[PDB]
Amino acid sequence: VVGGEDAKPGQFPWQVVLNGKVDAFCGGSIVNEKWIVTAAHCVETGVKITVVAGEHNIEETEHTEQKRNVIRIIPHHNYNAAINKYNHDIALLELDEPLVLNSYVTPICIADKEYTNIFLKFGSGYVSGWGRVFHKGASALVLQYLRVPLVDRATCLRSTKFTIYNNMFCAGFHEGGRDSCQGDSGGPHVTEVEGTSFLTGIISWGEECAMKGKYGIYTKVSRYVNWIKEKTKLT
Amino acid sequence: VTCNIKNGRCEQFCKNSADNKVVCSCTEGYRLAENQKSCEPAVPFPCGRVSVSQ
Ligand SMILES: Cc1ccc2c(c1)c(-c1nnn[nH]1)c1n2C[C@@](NC(=O)c2ccc(-n3cnnc3)cc2Cl)(c2ccccc2)CC1
Ligand code: NA
Repeated sequence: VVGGEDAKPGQFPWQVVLNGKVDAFCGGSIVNEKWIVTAAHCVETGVKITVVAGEHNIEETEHTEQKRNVIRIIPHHNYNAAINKYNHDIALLELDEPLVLNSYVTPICIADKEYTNIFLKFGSGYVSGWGRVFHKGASALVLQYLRVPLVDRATCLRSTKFTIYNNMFCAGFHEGGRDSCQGDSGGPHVTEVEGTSFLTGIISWGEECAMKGKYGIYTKVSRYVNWIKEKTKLT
Repeated sequence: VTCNIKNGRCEQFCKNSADNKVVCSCTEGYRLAENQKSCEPAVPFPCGRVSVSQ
């Protein structure tokens, strides 16, 4: 996240970090004690991924971290990296052992398709992650967050030479200086509704992070809610 | 009183019901409160809530 601020411990308790050959290569959100939702491009070539919930400072041991291994990866059935790495860019991770829910490890709420879409229409969401803090710069140590406004479709299409489909949205600032960046992909875009946060997007991709005239691209979660609820149901 | 106006005063979800009334509801882990609008936690760590002191 470029132009964000340090989160306080427990401020985004649904946030997870994905670690592999490099740390904090992507983010994720807690659906429930056994399931994480992330971007499919983060987990396509299934290397040994470690999920860390309750994380704050990725370089310090702070006692709230819960590390888990991934036993199953479910990309969306329409995901096909040979066609486009970034279309239908959503996946579910099944954890080896359930997380222990507490004030630092709490799921994100997921509304039905209709309300997920209404919440996105509020026009302002929070994104968070350990991604780069400048374009081509270092990864964050402390979790970063930023409030991002929804950007209209036409503006979004004019901003990039790549195609943006209706299951994706743009968010950011016309002036630059504030945006998601590499390493944040897979993390949450959430909308606060009277003090309760709902998952409204998945951080997907971007080009020159925070450059004026560029915007972060996100997966619209409303399109995938029924699939998430069915696949992650514990009963 | 409809779900189109201020979400029927429902804190989370709203459904239009008989005789120009609405029925509010909440996500998993919350209970609809006695005031018929608010959502109260019904589990120790309900989703989407910040419980650590900020
Ligand atoms: C949120 C966010 C934000 C920014 C992110 C990313 C994520 C990622 C990224 N995420 N995961 N893997 N790479 C990158 N970046 C910046 C980076 N982006 C790309 O190379 C890139 C280019 C094209 C496309 N694309 C093509 N068709 N649809 C999408 C996607 C990316 Cl990620 C780049 C672009 C120009 C110059 C330097 C670098 C490199 C990779
Ligand atoms: Na830590």
